[PDB]
Amino acid sequence: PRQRAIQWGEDGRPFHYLFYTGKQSYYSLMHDVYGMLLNLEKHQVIGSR
Amino acid sequence: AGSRLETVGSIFSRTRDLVRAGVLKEKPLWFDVYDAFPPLREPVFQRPRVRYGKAKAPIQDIWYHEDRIRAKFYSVYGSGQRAFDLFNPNFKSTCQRFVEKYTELQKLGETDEEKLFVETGKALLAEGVILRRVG
Amino acid sequence: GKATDRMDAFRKAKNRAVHHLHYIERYEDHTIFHDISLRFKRTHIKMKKQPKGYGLRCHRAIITICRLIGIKDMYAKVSGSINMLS
Amino acid sequence: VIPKKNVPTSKR
Amino acid sequence: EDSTDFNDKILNEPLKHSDFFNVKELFSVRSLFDARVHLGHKAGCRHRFMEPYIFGSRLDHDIIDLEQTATHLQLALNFTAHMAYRKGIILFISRNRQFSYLIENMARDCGEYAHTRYFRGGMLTNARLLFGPTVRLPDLIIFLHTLNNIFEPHVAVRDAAKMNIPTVGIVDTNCNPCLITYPVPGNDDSPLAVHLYCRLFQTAITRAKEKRQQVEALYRLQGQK
Amino acid sequence: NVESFASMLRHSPLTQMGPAKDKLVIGRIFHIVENDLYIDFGGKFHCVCRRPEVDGEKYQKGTRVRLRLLDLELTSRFLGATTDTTVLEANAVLLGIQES
Amino acid sequence: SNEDLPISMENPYKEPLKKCILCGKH
Ligand code: FES
Ligand SMILES: [Mg+2]
Repeated sequence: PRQRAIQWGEDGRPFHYLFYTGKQSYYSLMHDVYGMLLNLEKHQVIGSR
Repeated sequence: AGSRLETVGSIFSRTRDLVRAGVLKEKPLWFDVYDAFPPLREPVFQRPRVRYGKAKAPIQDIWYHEDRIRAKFYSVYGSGQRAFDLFNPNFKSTCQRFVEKYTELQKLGETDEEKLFVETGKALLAEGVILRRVG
Repeated sequence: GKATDRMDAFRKAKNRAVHHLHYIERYEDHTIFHDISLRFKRTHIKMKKQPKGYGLRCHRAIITICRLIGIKDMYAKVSGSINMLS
Repeated sequence: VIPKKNVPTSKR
Repeated sequence: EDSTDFNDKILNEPLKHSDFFNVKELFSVRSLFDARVHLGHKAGCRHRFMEPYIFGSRLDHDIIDLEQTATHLQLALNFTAHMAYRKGIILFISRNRQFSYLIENMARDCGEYAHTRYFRGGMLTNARLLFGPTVRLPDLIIFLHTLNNIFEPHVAVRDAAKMNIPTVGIVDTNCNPCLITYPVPGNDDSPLAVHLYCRLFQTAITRAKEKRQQVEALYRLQGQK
Repeated sequence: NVESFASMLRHSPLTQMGPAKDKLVIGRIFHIVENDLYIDFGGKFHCVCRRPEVDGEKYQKGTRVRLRLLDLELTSRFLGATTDTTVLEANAVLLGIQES
Repeated sequence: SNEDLPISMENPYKEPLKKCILCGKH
């Protein structure tokens, strides 16, 4: 099975700024999607599931 | 083995004491910074209580002498049809322009209130200001 | 400590207790600094500062706790509800 | 002597 | 032999100066006033423990005394800078969803951490189970909003005190500052106020990290020769 | 000769305005959700106004508008509550667009 | 001391109390 690698270095500092949420991968994705929706505003089926 | 009794003293006192007792082998990274530059109030838990009987909060209402002039101006002439621009830190409304003229004439020695108010309206009309009385 | 088995309750209580340690000030490392009289719920505890050699003349549980703190000389009287947790 | 805890047995 | 000199020239030297990072140059009572930091909630929402910090009520709207905010902000920024200098883990916490994106970006930009999401029970008090026995917890928690979305204190305020982590917190007139180590009375709602706070902490943290590298680099160059 | 906070507060437009009820103010649209316009007008809290039926497309992010203020903060204490409930928004009526 | 400090006084903007349609009438 896929194992997530160690999330902090020898000094103990986590690599990801969203580590302490416990869901850094999920919330980093929501952060990226929310950021894209913002940039659009500033600028402005059958075969897929 | 830091103590989790957050309602007993403060993080500084609990940390300082366990360091003396030898329970904590090393001081935390923040302890020396807190000691050198402590807060104004030591962060000690307190239970908030409702006031009873004749106890009142010590907060006072903020009032100024010019508020009396502003209250009368809004009663007599209403709010100006000009729109407030609260983003401009130096914005002056018709009421503030009225208040400043009212203050100038008061410093010229006039002391009557009803007379000092009518002369102010005339001065602004001479300057081209629109003062539509509400009634 | 709570558990179905007694040995598990012992483990939980004692391991948790070290995370909720108080520091108790002692006069000359043997007694309290002043007489302490307080009520906790319905349990009244009156404690008296004592000189060296007086020993622990207190409720047996207070004796046990005082040896863990390091108090050697104190008088205490418990009145009202005698509840171990209170 | 409370029997000492043994986490290793059920370790994944 | 060489460690005592290291810790003395690098870790103990900044602690002998009242403003080692010059954080007083970052703000002024005027800069705070333009950001609307003095604006508090209505008197009916006032928390009793905030009365000492309230200048007064202007037509039933509480006004925060910026003279006190200025002194409290100096202490909080100074503390925050010293902790960043010492390479502490700084965690920003706020549940105000209007500013979640802004705060998460500010944390990433300064090289720190943000928790703007739902706070799950035990992130701090049960971290070893959730993250692992070797997990390092934050050395400083900065609250830009100390209340959760039901207008109660964020659970992390209580749990930060339980874990003996110092807290910096913006405390509005409806907040409880008793357990916040370095409270800063100020408006937490206005976008101009919140943006200002993020700039000040971001700048304080970034400056302290650059200062740490300058001192270390100099201490090494001089050590060889 | 550093200006004091008491001086800033006395001479601020928000202090000079007095009561906010029935006061015309200029706002700026900073966020839009469907036909909900979030308008900042210099106070602590923004107001939320529905897009007007006439010239609805003229109301965009950054568009400056005219408002008639009702309350700077909507708050009320309800039966059994120890503190006032606040919705964290101002009450205002959107009149139209401000033009030069 | 300082001229810009607030002064103690009664609310100048206070609205007159509302009256019933029969207030003052027999
Ligand atoms: S309000 Fe009814 S008699 Fe005055
Ligand atoms: Mg607030």
